[PDB]
Amino acid sequence: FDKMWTYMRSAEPSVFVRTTAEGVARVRKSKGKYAYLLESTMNEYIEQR
Amino acid sequence: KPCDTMKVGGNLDSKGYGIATPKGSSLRTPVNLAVLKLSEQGVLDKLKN
Repeated sequence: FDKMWTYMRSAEPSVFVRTTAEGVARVRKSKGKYAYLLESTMNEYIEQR
Repeated sequence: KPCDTMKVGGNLDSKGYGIATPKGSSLRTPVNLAVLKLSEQGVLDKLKN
């Protein structure tokens, strides 16, 4: 996780998103070149949408 | 130009550039305060841009 943080905090463009919906859309539009770390609850909900 | 180089990956560390004076210099306090004033008034961002 420290290795992942080292990468995420310095990644350009920013890998951080303002809202959950923004992260979900970035995953959906990035053709698998963007993975999103989020709480299992939101993940499970979006998986059924 | 010739635009043939590229920055790849994130930064390996995080640090800063500072205005330096001889140890114990009379200018140390005014120059430290001026850098903070130039920071707070947005001068440093304008000059980098």
